Amino acid sequence: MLSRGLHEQIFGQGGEMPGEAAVRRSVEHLQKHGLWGQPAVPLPDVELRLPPLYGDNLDQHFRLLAQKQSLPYLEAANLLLQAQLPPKPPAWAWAEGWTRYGPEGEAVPVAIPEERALVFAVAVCLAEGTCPTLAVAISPSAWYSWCSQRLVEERYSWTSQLSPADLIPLEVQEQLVVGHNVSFDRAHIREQYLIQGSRMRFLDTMSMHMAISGLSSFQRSLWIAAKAISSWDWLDISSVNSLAEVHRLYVGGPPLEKEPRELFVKGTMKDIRENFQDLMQYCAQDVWATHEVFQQQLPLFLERCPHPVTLAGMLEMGVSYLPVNQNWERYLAEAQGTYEELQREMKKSLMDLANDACQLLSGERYKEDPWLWDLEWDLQEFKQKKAKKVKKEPATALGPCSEEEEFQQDVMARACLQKLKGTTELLPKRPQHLPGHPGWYRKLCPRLDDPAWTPGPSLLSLQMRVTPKLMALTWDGFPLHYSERHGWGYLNLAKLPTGTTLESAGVVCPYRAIESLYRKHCLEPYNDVDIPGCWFFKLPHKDGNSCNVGSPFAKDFLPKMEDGTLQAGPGGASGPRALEINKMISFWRNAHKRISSQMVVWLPRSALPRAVIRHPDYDEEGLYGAILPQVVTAGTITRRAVEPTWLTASNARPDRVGSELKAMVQAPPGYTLVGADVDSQELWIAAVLGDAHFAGMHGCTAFGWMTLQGRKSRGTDLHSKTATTVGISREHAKIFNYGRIYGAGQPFAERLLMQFNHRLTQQEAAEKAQQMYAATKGLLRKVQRETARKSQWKKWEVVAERAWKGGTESEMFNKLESIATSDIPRTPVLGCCISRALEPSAVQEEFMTSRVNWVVQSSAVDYLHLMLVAMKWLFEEFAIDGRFCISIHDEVRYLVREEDRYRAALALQITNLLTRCMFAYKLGLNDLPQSVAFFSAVDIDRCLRKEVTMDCKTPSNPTGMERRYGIPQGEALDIYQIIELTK
Amino acid sequence: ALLEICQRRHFLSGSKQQLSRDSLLSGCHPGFGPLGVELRKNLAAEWWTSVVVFREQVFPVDALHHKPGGKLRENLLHGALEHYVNCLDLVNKRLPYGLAQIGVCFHPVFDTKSIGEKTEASLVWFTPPRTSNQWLDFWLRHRLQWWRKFAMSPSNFSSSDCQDEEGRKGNKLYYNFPWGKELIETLWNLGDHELLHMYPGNVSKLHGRDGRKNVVPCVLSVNGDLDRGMLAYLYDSFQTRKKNLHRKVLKLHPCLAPIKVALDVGRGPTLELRQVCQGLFNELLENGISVWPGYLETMQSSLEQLYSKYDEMSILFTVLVTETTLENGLIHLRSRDTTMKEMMHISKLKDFLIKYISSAKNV
Amino acid sequence: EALLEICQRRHFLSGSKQQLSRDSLLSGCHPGFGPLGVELRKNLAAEWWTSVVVFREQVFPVDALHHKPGPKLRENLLHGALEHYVNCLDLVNKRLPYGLAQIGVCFHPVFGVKSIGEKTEASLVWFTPPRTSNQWLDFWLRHRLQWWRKFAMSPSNFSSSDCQDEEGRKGNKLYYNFPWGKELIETLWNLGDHELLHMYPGNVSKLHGRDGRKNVVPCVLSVNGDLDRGMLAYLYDSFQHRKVLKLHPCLAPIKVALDVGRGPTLELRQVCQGLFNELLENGISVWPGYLETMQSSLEQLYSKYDEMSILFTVLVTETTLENGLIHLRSRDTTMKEMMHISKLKDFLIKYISSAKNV
DNA sequence: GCGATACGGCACTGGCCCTCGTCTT
DNA sequence: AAGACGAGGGCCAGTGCCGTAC
Ligand SMILES: Nc1ccn([C@H]2C[C@H](O)[C@@H](COP(=O)(O)OP(=O)(O)OP(=O)(O)O)O2)c(=O)n1
Ligand SMILES: [Mg+2]
Ligand SMILES: [Mg+2]
Repeated sequence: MLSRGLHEQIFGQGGEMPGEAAVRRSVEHLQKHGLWGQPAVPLPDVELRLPPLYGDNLDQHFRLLAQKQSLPYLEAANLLLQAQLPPKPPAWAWAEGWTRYGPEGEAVPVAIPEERALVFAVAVCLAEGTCPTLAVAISPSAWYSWCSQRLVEERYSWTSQLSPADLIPLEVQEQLVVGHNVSFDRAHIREQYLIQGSRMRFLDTMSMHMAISGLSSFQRSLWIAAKAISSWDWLDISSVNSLAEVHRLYVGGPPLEKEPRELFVKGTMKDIRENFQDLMQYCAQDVWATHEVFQQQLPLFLERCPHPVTLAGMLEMGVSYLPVNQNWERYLAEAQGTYEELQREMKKSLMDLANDACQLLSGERYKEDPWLWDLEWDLQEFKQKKAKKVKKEPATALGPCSEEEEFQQDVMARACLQKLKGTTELLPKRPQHLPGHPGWYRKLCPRLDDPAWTPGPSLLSLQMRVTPKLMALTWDGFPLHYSERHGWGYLNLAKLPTGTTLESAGVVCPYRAIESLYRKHCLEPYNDVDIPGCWFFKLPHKDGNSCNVGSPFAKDFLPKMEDGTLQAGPGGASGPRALEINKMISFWRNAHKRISSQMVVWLPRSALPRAVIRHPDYDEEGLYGAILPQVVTAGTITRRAVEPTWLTASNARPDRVGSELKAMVQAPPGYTLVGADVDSQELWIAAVLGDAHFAGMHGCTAFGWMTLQGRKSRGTDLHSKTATTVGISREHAKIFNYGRIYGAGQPFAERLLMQFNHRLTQQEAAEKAQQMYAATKGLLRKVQRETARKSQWKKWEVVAERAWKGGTESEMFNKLESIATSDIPRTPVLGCCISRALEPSAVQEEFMTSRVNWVVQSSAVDYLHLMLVAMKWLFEEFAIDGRFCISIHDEVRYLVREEDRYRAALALQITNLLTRCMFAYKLGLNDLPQSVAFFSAVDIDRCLRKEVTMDCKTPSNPTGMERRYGIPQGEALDIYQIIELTK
Repeated sequence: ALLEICQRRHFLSGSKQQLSRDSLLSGCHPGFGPLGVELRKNLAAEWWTSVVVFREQVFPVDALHHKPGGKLRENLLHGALEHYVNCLDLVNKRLPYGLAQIGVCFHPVFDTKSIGEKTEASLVWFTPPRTSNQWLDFWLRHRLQWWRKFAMSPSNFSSSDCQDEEGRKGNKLYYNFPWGKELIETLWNLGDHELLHMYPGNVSKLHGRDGRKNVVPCVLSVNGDLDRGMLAYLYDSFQTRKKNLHRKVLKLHPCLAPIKVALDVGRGPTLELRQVCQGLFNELLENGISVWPGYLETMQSSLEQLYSKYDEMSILFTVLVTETTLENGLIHLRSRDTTMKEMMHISKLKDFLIKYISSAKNV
Repeated sequence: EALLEICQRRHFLSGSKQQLSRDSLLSGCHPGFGPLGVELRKNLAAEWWTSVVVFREQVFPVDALHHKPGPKLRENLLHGALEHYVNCLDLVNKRLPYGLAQIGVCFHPVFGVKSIGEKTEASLVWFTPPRTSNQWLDFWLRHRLQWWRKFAMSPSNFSSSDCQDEEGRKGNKLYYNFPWGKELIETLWNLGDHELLHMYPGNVSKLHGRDGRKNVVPCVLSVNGDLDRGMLAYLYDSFQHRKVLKLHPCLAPIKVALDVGRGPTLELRQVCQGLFNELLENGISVWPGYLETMQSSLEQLYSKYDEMSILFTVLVTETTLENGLIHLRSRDTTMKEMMHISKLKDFLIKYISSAKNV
């Protein structure tokens, strides 16, 4: 009720828009495809009084919302644009706080630069960071320079107080702060860490550059290489995200000089004061260049991104807020402890193996070792120069008692010892590494004159290249090896020749111990090359490899390590345990710097909600604080968020060490976070782009009908329907599908599905070939399919027809290619044109995949922005405290309070409904299916995580530590209306 | 189960043949050799460092071996419990606070009528009821961490979570001997029962300031058998397939290793400026590093003999003084972990040893 | 006197009200020991083991059982050392005279009913040829006397007496003047092989060690010192309106203590924790009085730290959070000094190392 | 014709450059 | 006695492979 999926809506009375011919085509298509076995399972319709609409459509609704949200900031931006500039001061004031430079650059001591808008770039001495040290900010009126409290030499104690720069004005509109990577500067703002607030938003020239004239990483690689027929035309129309480069692009003036000494990151606080004036000058140059860049970008961005939803969305997407406490510090300590322990064990075992294998140097018995014969095995004993002389060999030159009368003979032997000691020093010069030990052992040791010297062979690894060959047995074979690739593995007769000969002089090789090892292995070039395992003699060549890259070292083959082949020796379960240890510390190894240095400011009891103090939590002399994620508003592509740490934050896995990082963001007492993850966005996006193209309805496609048919709760989604084939649930099937939409390469899908399902390649190939039915078919000498009914002809001039390309049957890649063909905007809907570097006008373009992905992911990001502005609209309109946003692409979580959580979740549901209805309206019809209108899962709890139930590794007991639980949602939240008076 | 000969030959234990696993696990052994009591000495010292010194609120306690009112003490927990009030006074009633003591305890054993003694290191941790379990898990992880280091294969040391007959939580620590796991340390949470029974009159002298309020202390307790632990490290030090070549050597941690370095005389014979060995000797012992003297000898044999002799004594390094070193000043050095000849300078050798041990204490 | 009371309030001895007398202290009966006394005994025993490890050629440490092997508690620390003689013979390779040192808690009956007292004694059993036993006994006499003399505030307080009998041909006993009465502190006897020939007959062919191509059953030197009586000795040796115990720097249990002066601030505790860790990193016992909680007075605090024999007291004011300067205060001179916090470790270490002389 | 957008890590390496050594004038 | 070629080690950026998220 009706039309195979719709709800009670007041978003337009008319309407059909029947398209009887089109729906006959669609029905016939879906019959021959064929799907005509409807389950007839109507989802429970919801009857609630919707929030007031402003008319006429929801388009003007979101437009007026986005405009009324971004109007003051646009005004401030315009104030920055028409700003007439007063020149830089002749000298910078060496005074704490802000210094205003107005007429002739006079120094006027100010606490807070009262301005509507300003550019900003903070400085911070990395030597003892991360506390601000300098800052410069220009305004449409005059100049400003902020100096930190680091003007007096003291023995400071840094617990990250409210020492960051003060920028906001007190009440008892309003603000806009622009800057290159403005999030970093925002992180150094005093009033941004407060639980409440804030009016001040931020605009990023880097993100804006990315929106206007951005380029992919693959482009960045060959862009900087400038130092594929028409692939170099966009080279001068775009640039990298660097400030100097983006200024050279948008301003095109003289090249701005950068600090040659890198004093802020390389030097101490001492050499900063010595060059204070110069550093201040450089900072001023930075804020000036950024000012210019902004001035030239704002109208360009306004042109390229005309819809205000993108603007306001980018405004709210830049003020993220992560509340934390002492549990953060405890987390750091415990995680680093566990990491150091596991690393200690691993390095202990490996250095043990490296110690007990060092003994077979005497005498020349290392050649017999089938693993250790490539390396050095050097024996050095240098050196000395003659000074003593002459002409005599220096190489050869039971009594019971109780005497003590020679009391001071000990000081005689002591004096002789010292006098002997002091004479040898001028014989050697510089202390070299231990020459007695072999070279492989030398390299595997820390230098003697190193401040971080540890005894024995350190620097063992995991993932080094010496140590795995040092101990491991190799796939039913003798040796491992490396050259262009390590020991081959994972990611009509064929024959090859053999050859053995002797010349010299080259390292001896042994091929018997290998065969004998194989004998011992089976005691329990050809043949045995395809499925079994063996090693030849010399060559070296492929002779039976599947992967085209190699893998040093086998670090994710636990199922191939815990099934016999392959194993290690000596010995036992040491191998799989070592792999386990590696897998445990894999995350924290490549992240610990980003989380340990992840700064955080603590707000004292003087500046926190007293209503939270009233709440029965303090907690026991506990410290409350927060950290702003420091997120670049728009990083390619499409204008997605970019953040070094939190966007690549691992999930709740009981295997990884720091896997609790996601769930360490704990809400303050009285507060709780409510969020949701769109399920699913890009899939339904491609679906809609298909059905809306084919006809009017949403279920008029072979692919688009299955997307809006499944429910995750006690049911089966499309991903889940592909995962139960079988099939692997569920993220893997997601990778397979989303990989299929953007290029289901036969070998890619092959080794992928084969990697995930773990079976034999033939049956797998059958499965792929069956699943390859979706992209089929497609289009002098050519592919045997054209617009003509048959390809065969004689002297038939048809160069005018070879201009159409389109797949057939199930999928709708034709529409994505249709958006990928237009030489102009290519923006659906909304609605923002990207990259002067990918716009096919004056581009070859050969960047197709990136642009299909651009289209769908753009729809995803505009979905994100729509969600942001929608959530913001009914959060200020109604009494829902806590408007702070924390978004991760698909997912988005707000920091609400315990008494306004269900209404906030209701706001999330309304938001999702309105956004889906927007995507439906931009293509028609305004009508939308049932199992896609509302969210299925709304997370509501203290710390943010994935599933409502959460286990972890390091703390071992989650609720053991001061925690709570989560709640699935749901249908029970659809009883609390947006009005304050509920329950 | 054949390293015992290495323990007899090189006295880390008694030369008596009757040293069964039962006689070693009961404490009815005739005693430990000098190298053994030295190993246990460094072990107990390493305990005292990583339990008492670095952690504040922990003070040494001296419990007697008997009672004023014949059988001796079974555990040195109660003797430390008797010292609760004064130690409360020296901490200004600031709990959590602990009392630590390493003393030999006497256990009655019916051999299937005798009594066996064994050195035990005990810490009694007086902690508020609000945070009892937290401190229990704390000490669990930390003790287990302390025992899982110094080991060549930390996998052998395990922990077992167990409850009492009434319901009191507790944790045991095991070491995986070649014949199975064996108890080496125990951690229990005593719900202020014994303290209540010891002071029935005025319980006001038991109240400890938890913070904003004075509460009755819950008595955490950790007791570690250092004899079974010394034997555990003794077994762990010794080596196991397709190595193709084997040498008898036990790999003890450089921190707890009985004899650190071994000084000898090479080439040999050389008279009579050999008094420099005395210099290096006193210089070495002055820095607190163990040095075995290879002066008066009957061998006069293959170097492999005394090299293996030192490897059986877990000696870290073998410093060799020869007449060429008497000329220039560069003595020989053979490491234990990696049997390899290496040249070095004298004071450089001293500082190398000090830095070696000190860094071995670290990561 | 007024010394036994400042050992109760400063936790050198255990809490007692009737068994606090000098007679009950000299007796093994206790009221055990306080943390300060325990650390003092540990340092004393450490210096004891250090003053015999420098002794050439080689003396092996051992441990003896407490109860009876045949079913009782030990009185002396001789038998257990005599049981490990034949074994250590292998380790000394029968080459020369050699000794066995050990520190243990031996017992003795103290006299209603009669009880049992404990004492921690340090013994050294030196096996030496009969012809060179007396000379070595005199050697150990001098070395032990000097050992007591080094940490002594007065060498005249320690004395050495000579004696002999039909069972022991020559012996020496080290006394200590209190001066409420000279008391036994250490015994140095020259027992024959009769003690050893009683537990190994026969065939006594194992007992005789090589002595310059000569086989000879060794005479047994019995060193037996008391570390408890020695502890009390140095306690009475350190007692000097002032009431300050000037124990030896290398002997003092707690050698430094640091508090705060400025009103209770977290930063002060941070700095103090820093100095705490730094000093403990180099093996320097530091008393934490910065906890604190009130920091009432300075004079009574100094009195407390002087009754605990603390070498130096450190004060971390608010100026330290600017210039790094810290308020040092000596004990032997009571000079209120000021020095940078960075140069404190080196100063204390150099000061302790400067007390290393004989 | 095609995984896509990021984000970082460590292991290894050829190259610039100072330092010490050593042969050469 | 001064000057020039040569060998060893630190600091640097570049590259290959692995690791996480959506
Ligand atoms: N390997 C991946 C993972 C994700 N995405 C894109 C496609 C998505 O639509 C978007 C969001 O990622 P999700 O993991 O949320 O994908 P789903 O929305 O389909 O999963 P769910 O239904 O659980 O929300 O990111 C992608 O392109 N490639
Ligand atoms: Mg999703
Ligand atoms: Mg997602």
